[PDB]
Order: sequence, then structure tokens, then C-alpha cells
Amino acid sequence: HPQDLEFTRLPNGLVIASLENYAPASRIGLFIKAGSRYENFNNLGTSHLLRLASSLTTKGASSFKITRGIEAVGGKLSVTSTRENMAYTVECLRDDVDILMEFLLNVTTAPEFRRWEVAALQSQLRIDKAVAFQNPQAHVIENLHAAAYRNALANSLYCPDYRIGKVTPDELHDYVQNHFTSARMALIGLGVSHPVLKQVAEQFLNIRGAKAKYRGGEIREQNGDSLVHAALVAESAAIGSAEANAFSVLQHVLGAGPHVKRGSNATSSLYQAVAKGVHQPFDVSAFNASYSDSGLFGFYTISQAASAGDVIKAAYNQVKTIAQGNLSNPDVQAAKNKLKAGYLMSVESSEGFLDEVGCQALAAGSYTPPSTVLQQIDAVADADVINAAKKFVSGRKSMAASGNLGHTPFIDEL
Amino acid sequence: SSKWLEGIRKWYYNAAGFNKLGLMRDDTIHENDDVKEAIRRLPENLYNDRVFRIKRALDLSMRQQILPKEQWTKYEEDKFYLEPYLKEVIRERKEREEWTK
Amino acid sequence: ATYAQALQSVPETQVSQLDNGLRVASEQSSQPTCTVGVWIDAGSRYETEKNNGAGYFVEHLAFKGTKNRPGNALEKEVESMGAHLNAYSTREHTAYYIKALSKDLPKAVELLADIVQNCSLEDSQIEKERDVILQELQENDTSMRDVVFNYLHATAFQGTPLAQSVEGPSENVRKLSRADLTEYLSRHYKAPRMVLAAAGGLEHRQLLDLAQKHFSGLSGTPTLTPCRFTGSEIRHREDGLPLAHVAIAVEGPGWANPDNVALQVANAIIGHYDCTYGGGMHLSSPLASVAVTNKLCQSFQTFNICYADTGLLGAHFVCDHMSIDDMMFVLQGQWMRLCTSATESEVVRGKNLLRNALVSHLDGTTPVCEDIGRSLLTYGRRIPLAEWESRIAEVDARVVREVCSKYFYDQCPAVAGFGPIEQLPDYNRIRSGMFWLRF
Repeated sequence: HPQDLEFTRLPNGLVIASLENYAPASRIGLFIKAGSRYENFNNLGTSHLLRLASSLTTKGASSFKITRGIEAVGGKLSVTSTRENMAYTVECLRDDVDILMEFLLNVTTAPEFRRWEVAALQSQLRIDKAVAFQNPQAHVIENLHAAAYRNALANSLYCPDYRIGKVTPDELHDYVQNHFTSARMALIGLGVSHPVLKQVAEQFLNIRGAKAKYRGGEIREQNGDSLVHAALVAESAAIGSAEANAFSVLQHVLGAGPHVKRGSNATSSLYQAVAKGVHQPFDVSAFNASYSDSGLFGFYTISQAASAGDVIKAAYNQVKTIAQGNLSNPDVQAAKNKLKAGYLMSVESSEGFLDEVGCQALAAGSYTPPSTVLQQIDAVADADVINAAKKFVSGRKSMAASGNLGHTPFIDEL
Repeated sequence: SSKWLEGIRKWYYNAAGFNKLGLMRDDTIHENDDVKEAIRRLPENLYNDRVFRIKRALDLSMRQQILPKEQWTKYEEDKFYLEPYLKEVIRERKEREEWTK
Repeated sequence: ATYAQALQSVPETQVSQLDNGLRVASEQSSQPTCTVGVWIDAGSRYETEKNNGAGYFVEHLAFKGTKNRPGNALEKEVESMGAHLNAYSTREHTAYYIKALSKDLPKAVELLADIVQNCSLEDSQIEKERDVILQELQENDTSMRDVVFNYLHATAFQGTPLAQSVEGPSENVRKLSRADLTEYLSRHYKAPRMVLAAAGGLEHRQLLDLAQKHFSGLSGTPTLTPCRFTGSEIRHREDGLPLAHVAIAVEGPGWANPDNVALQVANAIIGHYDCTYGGGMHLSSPLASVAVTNKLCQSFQTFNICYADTGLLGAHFVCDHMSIDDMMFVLQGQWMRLCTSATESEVVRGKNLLRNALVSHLDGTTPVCEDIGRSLLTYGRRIPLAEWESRIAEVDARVVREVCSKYFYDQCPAVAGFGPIEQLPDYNRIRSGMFWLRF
């Protein structure tokens, strides 16, 4: 395999990357900057609806023929999204990509929004909101982002309560016609040839406010499920900055994903510090979300009802005493190894490689290979870590608490 | 040939009868699955005007009294709104049959 | 770029054998990662009644102190080099795989050998892991799907030790002696029955050299009877829970048959449905289509699980206690439609679905290395996907309805019900609706 990806910025604004590996899976990932922050009070919960709007009829192919053709060639179509990225992935084997490309372009360029499908999809929004929030943890995440900013970043991934049913297809047509432009689209292809992608994207696209502000404070959801969820997060840094990479080194210092299942994670000092503090089975993990303007660094704890505030104090004083100059340089290098391990071994298959290459191309406007990204990881020093921890201690706090909250510090009891 | 044909068409419309009872094309359709689907897909104000005209027509059939002279929907004031909807529903029935074929 | 050229373009999984009976296999790739694991055939089939859940308890004890490192120094070395560890066990197999990096390899291979041969038994840790398995039973007495499948196996292999769960009895847990554990570890692992497998960015020559460096000198030196499938029905009337969980299966054929591939085409015709799919009134498989039309079910999967030349051809649905009867009716209707009255285009579509499902199944390094281990356990060898494509091309609807006539037509199935299952019919209703009288 000597071949490589190809980059092309077509001048009405779109990004194209092509890759021919001699792997049978052909995947097309179409990424759009149409997240929750690009919706507002007049289209609350609309990105949830459009994420469920995959099975609409198109001017060119009715949704019956769409579904039967896509499952007749056997390819899989999925809609996944984050607060800045809508994402359409279509996968198949390498010969039948043309008709699936035609269906994808028909869905992106020409939605019809016929009203009976919108009503049935309101019922589907109700069902999907139940399936989403029956997990508690994502609900804690969404209330954390609600507590994070005063503006459009606090728009949830899912529709609110009263907003179900009262969203018009005309706002959907308007949101399509002013948020699906040529300069906000990235087209990634794995397993297919470049010029077919370039010619068909040249054929059938032909299309053509500010940043959010810090709010701070707490949100308490008294629910009482015998496990207090507590998220303490400050604002960190924008996307791709050396400051945000320093916070990533800091969260690899604090705590990462469980590398030893049915183990104890004896290296992550938060677990041993809180296990020194509280001799009860807890869980502490670090957290950092990155966005095109800002970023959110903190941690997330699952503890008992009457055993939450001591865990929070143990974690916060551990972060303080790391910030005040108690940290080892082989521990910094071990955080570097954990960051390299996560970034390599999250993009091994075509799915993670697709996600990373597409977000990298849509964000930066070009490609950068992962080897020099690992070199940039290797170009991170220690005063970065100390200043990142000092910034986490110093600034205004944001807190999302949920559960039996009879033993939780509010503001002054930190 | 052409306009005399239209004269025959207007003659049939005036000899049919439902012009004298306030009805259009889209008030005199026999129901199948597809017709009921097209009625289900209707807009709001059209649905309310349709059921109001139907209720007046069934009432005037009930007391067997036909409308006065100048309350009659004459030729070419009717609205053929159902033909796109019901046409596309028959088209989707043919589409299912052609996919199964 | 065509399909046969793509199936031509695949690495080859070079194998070797260490002369203890050890099998080793590798397959390379051009991304900077690897996955190195050990598969040992040790499940609940080889255990006894009073020794149930032994190897599960061993892989609980696998990282709590060895004959070189203590209980925390192993975690220290693994997390200091930054590896990814995982371990599991079926009722048949036992697996220990590390998603590993392209540079920390030989010391980690030595670590994995020390995991194999010198798992020490600290009595503090035998007490702690006994209480941890008590906590795991306490937690996993709620996840309904695994309880369903354990009830399915329990009613499927009644009397025979295959019906035993991997967890087994708590009475065994409260008497776990170290002596039987040492005896189990000394007997059920050593000489022929272990496979090292490595998939990812490494070299096979240096892989066998590290096998020579560490796994050589292991120096090791009477089971697999046919298990009688019973066929019966177990039901748990337990009305406290809102939903309902009903599974039904028959005896699966196994591994040495292309009729298993035909049955996978049949499950590609039916298989899975979840109620959150985009587009419900337009789905190809008629079962889920009419289920969306009538709002009956929530989820199902009709599928296969293959044990060692046997298994369970299964179908489980989660639904409501007002939506069981017509669910089972249309389910058996699709069964007998595949048994007698299948068309051709649905078989072609199912073959393309099986192709795409296998290709997207074997992506990454973990499923590839898992596939290598499971192929060399069931067969002693690996069958690449081009032969699977040829045997897909060996499939028409006539052979499919022959095989479905073999494995469905008036069987004695195993039915497991869980929850408010009052609507669930009696077993003879399943027996009557099983075979068509052509209605």
C-alpha cells in the first residue's frame, strides 16, 4: 500500500479528501458545520429532528425507494452529530458507490419535508428522547453544557419538552437554505477513487454568528438514584491550541479510560487519592470537551448519596496539590504515552480514521498527518501543565449535580 | 370539436347535480385505502371546509331540500386539490408493486 | 478496483507451532498498532458442577499478584507503558487480549506469558474477589438479556454441563478452595489447547522469535462428548418489571457445514430490528415492517450462536405484554416463509447484507485477532473471506429452503420467557404453529 489521501479545496468552498486502500469497505463521510450552536431559540431541538430526518422523501427518489435501494445493495447509512458537526456516513463494498452517492446528495441538497412524515417523526422524537435520557449520564452532560454557557452552546442535542410537535417544516427549509452551504462541507472518501468523487461533487451540490460567552454556576437535578453524579468544569481553551493540548496532558495525568478491566488503575493518582480519602467504591474520571471557540475542562464523579462531597473535596485538593508543584516528569511522559495511545488506537479502523480526518479537514481547512501530530504531542512541556492546572483552580467554576444531593457543596463549601 | 366538447363537459357538470348541493370534485370520491390515505394527508383549512360542505350536503339530503339558485358552485370555480395527493398515492402503490416485481 | 481484486488484497495470517502443542498465528497491517492475545479453550463445558465458574474466577485473579510482580506492579508496568487490557470467557472459550502499541511489545509478551503460567493466589485477593463476584451477581441480576440467554442455555442443555452458566452457583462461590483452583489451572490449560495470536503492525518473524524467547519451555503433557439437546420451555412469571423478554431457539448445526453459511443468509434475511431505526414503514424484511405497521415490538434479533460443532439457532424479542401473540405469529410466518416459500431477490439482498456485515465486522485489529483465534480453535486453521465469498456464490434459494426444512420443520424448540409473560402461549401452540399445514 504505497498510495495516500488527496486533498482538494473546491472554490465555492468545499473540502475533498480521497483515499484508496485495498480494503473492501468503501465509506463516504460528509461532515457539515451545522451543530447545536448554529441553532437558537426559534429552532429549539431542531438538530435532533434533522438527525432523525434521514428517511425523508427526496425530489428524485422517494424514501421507500431510498430505503429499499440502500438495503438492497446492503450499504449502511447513519447520521451522527456533535454540537458543531453533523455527519452522514454511508458504507458499502467498492463497486456500488454511485447510486448511494446519488441518494446521499439527494438527501443533503433536496429534502422535501412533507408534513405527515414530520408528525410521525415528532412521535419518533418522543421515543428517541426517551431512549436518550433513559441513560442518566448523557443527561448530566447536557445539563452541564446548560450550566456551561449563556448562549447557543447550551442548546441540547435533543428536543425539549414543550417544543415537541410545534416545529414547522418551513423553518426546516429555511435552516437548510441558510446553513447548508458549500463553504461548510467536508467530503471524505475511503476506498474509492478521487476523480469520481470530484466530478460527482462538482455535479450535484452547487449551493454557493459569533462565539458564545461564559455563564457559570450550578444546575441541581434532585433525582435520588443512590449514585450522585457530580461534574465540576471550568472553561479551558479553544480547539487545537497548545493550551488545550496542555489540558489534554493534564487529564491524562489525572485520569483516563479504564486500561485494566477488573483492575484498580494504580497509576492514576485521583483514584488512589480518593480511595485514601473515602474507603467506599467510587468512580472519578477526567473530562475535556473541545469546541471551535471554547473548551470545557473538569471532571465527573459517580459516588454514593452521603459520600459525595468528601470525594469532591479529595479530588479538588488533589488537583490543587498537583497545581502547586507536586508532579513527576516521568508521569508527564506517561501522560504523553497515554495521549499517544488514545489518539493512535482510536483511529485504527476506518470509522475512527474517518472521524478524525473529517474533523481535521473541516476544522483546520487542510490535512495534517498523525505522525507530526504525535510530534506536537511530544513537544509539550511541564509549565504548560502547571499553568493549565492553575487556570483550572483559578477561574469561575461550573457545577452540574444530580441525584440525592443532601451531601453536596454548593459554592462556599468547596 | 374543441369548445363544443367543453360544452358537452359543462352540460354533464350541470346535469350531474352536486353543483346544486355545494360540492366539488373532491367531495364526491368513493373511498379506498388510497383515498383515505389522501384524506389523511390533507391540509387543515381544506379539511375543515371539506367536512363542512359534506355536512351541509348530507343535511340537505336529509330534509330533501336542494339549495336556492345563486348558491350553486358553477363550472370552473372548483379546486382540484386532491389529484396531486391521490395521484401520488396511486403512484406509490405502483411503486411498491414495481419494487416487488 | 473490483471485488475479487479486493478479496485478493488481504494479508495472509502466517502461522507456526511451538512443539508443546502451542499454536501461534499472526496477520499484519500498516497502521502503528497491534493486538496480541491468548485464547485457551476453557469454558463451562470442561468444568464440573461443584467446580463451576473456575476459569472466570481465575481471570478475576489474573492481575492480583504473580510470581514476579506484586498485585499493583503489574498494573504499574502496563499503565506506565500505556497498554489496553481485556479478558473474557464464553461457555466454551477463554481469552486474554491486549490492544498494544508498536514499540512496548516484547516485555508485554513476557507479561502475557507470566499471566499464563504463574498466576499466584494471594488469600487476601481470594477473599476480595469472592466478595467482588458477590457484588457482580448483585449487579447483574438486573440486566435482563443475559438472564434470558442463561435461561435459554439452561433449558436447552438440561442435565448436561453446557446448560451451566459461566457464573454458576453462589454455593460454589462461598466455598472456593485454593486447592481445586490450582488443580484446575494445572490441568485445563497446558499443552495442545492454547493459541497466541497477533494482528497489526508487527513482524511475524520477530513474533515467533519472541515466542521462542518466552513461551518456549512451557513443557506441558479427554473431553468433548456429544451433548444432548433437550428442547423445552422455562418461564419466569415476574410481573414487577414493565417490559417482556421472550426468546426461542433450536439446536444449531455447528461449524463444519456450509449450511451454517446458508443459515446466516437466512438470518441476514431476518436478524435484527430496534425501534429507533430511521425509516420503519419502508423496511425490506417483512417481519419488522408489519411490526412497525402494528406497533407491536420494541426489538428483536434472529441470529445464530455456534458452540463446538453445535449451538443455538435463536430469536429473541423484547416487547410488551399486549404484543406477544401476533409477534410470535408473524415470526413463525417468516420462519416458514423461509422454509418453503422463499423468493430469489431477497436471498440476493441477504447475501449482500452478509457480505457487508462480515466486512464491517472484521474492521480494526481486535475483531481480526479474535477471528483468527476463533477460527484456529474451531478448525485449527483460518478461512479467508474469499472462500466465504465463493460459498456465498454457492447459495440459491432452493438450498436455503432445504436447510431451513432441515433445521426448523417440526423441531422441539427451547422457549424462555421472562417478565409479564401471561400473553405468551402454551408450548403446544408453538408446536402447532411451527409446521405449516399450508394454512
